[PDB]
Amino acid sequence: MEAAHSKSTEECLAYFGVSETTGLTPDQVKRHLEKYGHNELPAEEGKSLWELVIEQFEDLLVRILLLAACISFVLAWFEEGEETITAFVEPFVILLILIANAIVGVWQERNAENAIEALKEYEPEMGKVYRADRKSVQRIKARDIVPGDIVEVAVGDKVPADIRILSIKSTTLRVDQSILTGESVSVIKHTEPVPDPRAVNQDKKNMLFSGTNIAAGKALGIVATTGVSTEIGKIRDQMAATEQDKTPLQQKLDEFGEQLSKVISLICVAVWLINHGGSWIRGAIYYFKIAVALAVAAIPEGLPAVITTCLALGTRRMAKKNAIVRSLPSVETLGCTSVICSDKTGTLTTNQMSVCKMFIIDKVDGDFCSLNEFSITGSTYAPEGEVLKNDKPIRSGQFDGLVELATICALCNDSSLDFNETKGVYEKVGEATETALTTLVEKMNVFNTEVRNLSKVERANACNSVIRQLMKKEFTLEFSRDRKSMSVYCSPAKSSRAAVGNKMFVKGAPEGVIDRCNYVRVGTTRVPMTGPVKEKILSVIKEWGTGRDTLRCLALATRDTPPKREEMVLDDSSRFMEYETDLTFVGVVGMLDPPRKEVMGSIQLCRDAGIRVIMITGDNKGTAIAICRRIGIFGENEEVADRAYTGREFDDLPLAEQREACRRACCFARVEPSHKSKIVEYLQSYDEITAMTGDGVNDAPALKKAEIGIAMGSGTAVAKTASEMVLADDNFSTIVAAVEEGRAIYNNMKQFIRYLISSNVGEVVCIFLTAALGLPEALIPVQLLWVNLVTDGLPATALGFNPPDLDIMDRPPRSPKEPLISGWLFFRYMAIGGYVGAATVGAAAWWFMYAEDGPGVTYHQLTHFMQCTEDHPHEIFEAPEPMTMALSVLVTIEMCNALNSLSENQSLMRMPPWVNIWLLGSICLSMSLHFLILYVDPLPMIFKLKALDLTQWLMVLKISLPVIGLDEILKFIARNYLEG
Ligand SMILES: Nc1ncnc2c1ncn2[C@@H]1O[C@H](COP(=O)(O)OP(=O)(O)O)[C@@H](O)[C@H]1O
Ligand SMILES: CC(=O)C1=C(O)N2[C@H](C1=O)[C@H]1c3c[nH]c4cccc(c34)C[C@H]1C2(C)C
Ligand SMILES: [Mg+2]
Repeated sequence: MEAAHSKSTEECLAYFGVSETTGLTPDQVKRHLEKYGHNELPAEEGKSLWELVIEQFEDLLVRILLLAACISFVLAWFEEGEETITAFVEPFVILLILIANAIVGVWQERNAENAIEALKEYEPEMGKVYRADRKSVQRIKARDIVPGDIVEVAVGDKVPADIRILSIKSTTLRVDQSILTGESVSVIKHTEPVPDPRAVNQDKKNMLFSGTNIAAGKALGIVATTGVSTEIGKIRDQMAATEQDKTPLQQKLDEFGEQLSKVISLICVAVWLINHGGSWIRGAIYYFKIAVALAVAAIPEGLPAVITTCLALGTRRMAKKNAIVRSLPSVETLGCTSVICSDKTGTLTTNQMSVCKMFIIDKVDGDFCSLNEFSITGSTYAPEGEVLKNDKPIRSGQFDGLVELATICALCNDSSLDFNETKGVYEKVGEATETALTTLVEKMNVFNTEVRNLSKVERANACNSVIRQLMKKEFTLEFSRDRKSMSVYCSPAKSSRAAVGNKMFVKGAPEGVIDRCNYVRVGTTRVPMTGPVKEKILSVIKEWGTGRDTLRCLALATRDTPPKREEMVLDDSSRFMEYETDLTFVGVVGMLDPPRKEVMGSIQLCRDAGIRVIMITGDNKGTAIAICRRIGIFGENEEVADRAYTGREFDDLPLAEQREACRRACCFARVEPSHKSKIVEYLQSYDEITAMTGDGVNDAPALKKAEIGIAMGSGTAVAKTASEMVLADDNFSTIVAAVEEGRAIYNNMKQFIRYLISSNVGEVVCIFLTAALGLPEALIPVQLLWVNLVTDGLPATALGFNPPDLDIMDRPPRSPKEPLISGWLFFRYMAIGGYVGAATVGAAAWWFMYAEDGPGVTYHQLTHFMQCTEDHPHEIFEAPEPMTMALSVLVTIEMCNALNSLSENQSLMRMPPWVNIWLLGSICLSMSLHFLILYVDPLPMIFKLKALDLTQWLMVLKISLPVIGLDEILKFIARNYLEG
């Protein structure tokens, strides 16, 4: 049953043909369970680190490296004999690596818990129903409860399903829908039908939401809906249907993979395009060495390990700045953040609400309507502060009107203060807005109660108490979005001066309350409310709220002559506004919820960063805007008409203009959680990367949709699980900082990503020469693997600690359509790639040509024959020394190219190699490995190498170093004829 809240208590039984006294017949429980299914959320879809591993190997490149491992096998020989121990490394090193590379995409690439699985921590196990086949309250497995059957909930219970309340047996009933909202304070319930068929949950006050807890009382009701069709069940169904897109990195790395696998099979047919006795088998085998060589030459097998290292090093780095980044990759996307929608309370502001202005009527004579208005001092909840009129401390109790102001402030209040012994400071107890009222009536001290001889704890609620002595609070009428007010019934006590009438003390939002006052209290007298009076009262409320004060105002009125105690139906919340009528305006208090000292700047920082900030709120559109200026969302005087909207305004627009309003929008007032999703959606229909804050399962669906969901340290459990980042301190600037860090982590990433790739293009062009010109392969797999995993590995990682630009936040957000290699940068790495493909080929065969200790046969047609079937023009071709000439050339150029990476366009002149202290330190450790694998004998025998002579080390530095020169030329040109 969908619109239960709106049907009568009798209409709900009539719909399920059930008796409140008896309950569901055991037959009905059968038909129903068949019609509506079980009261559960769909079971997990399932995962596992075996099919997760198998999901890595289907990728194109990890299919090629695995193909090369198949060929590395079909090249050696057959099944067992004896030993030439040495051999099977090339096929075992790759398969070793692949397992250790797939695995790194899991147990440090968290892909486990989802906010949808979290929603199985608020669906209960047991629930108490009254069916026909007993007489007692049979407690059953929640999973078997069904739409229609009667249910019992009592204090402490988790509500099992969505339930239209039938009768409240206890005095009152108090639910705790914190899970949904997040606002600790419980809510009163009733049984009258909420007649509006499309009422929001906040207005469904005769309903219990499966997942919620009864925080007091005890009631019975009929199950309206279960399983996926409850309100919490429907949030689950929204997050279920969310297509989670990959990051801008994971996406252009994916089309890099496709381009790389396509280029390999393009060269493996291009080598073919350029290409006595025996048989057909050695010919086939040959081309299969260069294919495998080409395989390892273009794949940067290091990348993953390097990336992960940077990400895991960034996580710990943002955690120090209070930003808890959960999803690993989120650190790169954190850099492209285009827009930020934040909540106001608690993020932009400090939720330390305090009163600091207030007024009552002074005198009214015809048109004369004068106001008597004071100011209060003190930001904290501490009773420490003073009241000043005309900017000069006055004694609050000397003004009759101020007495009433504080009377209502204390009696129409459901909160309090408490002194904390540990922290040594006061604590709020209840609602921040109300507690501020409680602190006010203290500061005021309208009766001059001795309060300086009390102690911290005793004085906190001192004056309040003295006032709770004067009047007795019988019952009270809860606030409701509907009438926007609340009131308490009060009666006299001891030798006072009240009689013939009790009093209702109303306290709500200004517009509402005032429109319900026919009388004004001027002192202790009273006079009829008039236009000129009302217009004053409003004029100032508007001033304070939409001023540079940005105050939230409360009207305070009393019903002097209230209805008889036996005249109000206290269980009909709809009639609460009627009882709150014929009121008398007493005065207005206005309070502040200060914006974080930090945020002002943080906001400016986003201005220069080119990132948009949207503020969601609860303040009225007027004060919503007024806070926006004061934090700098808008200029102090500029236009904003079509820039800020309210809940209903935005709903009154058709989709086209809603979508439109979203790229120019900056502020939303009085919104439903339902909008946050619509807004995220819209923002994306503009290819905008969106950071979005929220808490409560209510906002879980939007924290999933937003590229960056953000929760709060103090936030609800589920809300966190829904987000990708959590502010451990709740600060708005904690977002801003993380976005800059993400900006710096990606900038440094773009570098080492191109570095490790730069090598691969050179490694290939090298093996393309040793095949196109038919020489002996200057470099083999097992060597390259070491270079790409370790040799370039340490420098590439150390390139992640580069100093970030000083204008890093002074440039607009980087697009997701930005390619990491494009323009002049393509020609700069096809030169560097076309230079290494020659330098590793030059200096190596140079050992076959111009060498001293090696067989120097200049132009000995190494191209003509590597068959030696003839031996007419004349195993040293399989010598270790020449391979050691190519390898040492690579390794050294790499370390040079590492230095050529520290910046994109700054000369090594302008950008000194000794800025990145950890890039130098890495090169040092990179070379001490190149030497290690040459004279710790097991190694150079395995790599097929042998230590070069001191004359064989200078040739390298003659043919290597000149790259730093070729590079600089490209830097100062893209600097001076490619700018404008
Ligand atoms: N959709 C709405 N319609 C009317 N009043 C609302 C609505 N949403 C919120 N409010 C009121 O505005 C107040 C301020 O809300 P906000 O500034 O977002 O902080 P919070 O929502 O955490 O209270 C809320 O306490 C609530 O009383
Ligand atoms: C088995 C396993 O998990 C994996 C791997 O073993 N890898 C990556 C990979 O995902 C490969 C890869 C996919 N896409 C790209 C782009 C650029 C570079 C690489 C890759 C390297 C590949 C490798 C071998 C590191
Ligand atoms: Mg909030």
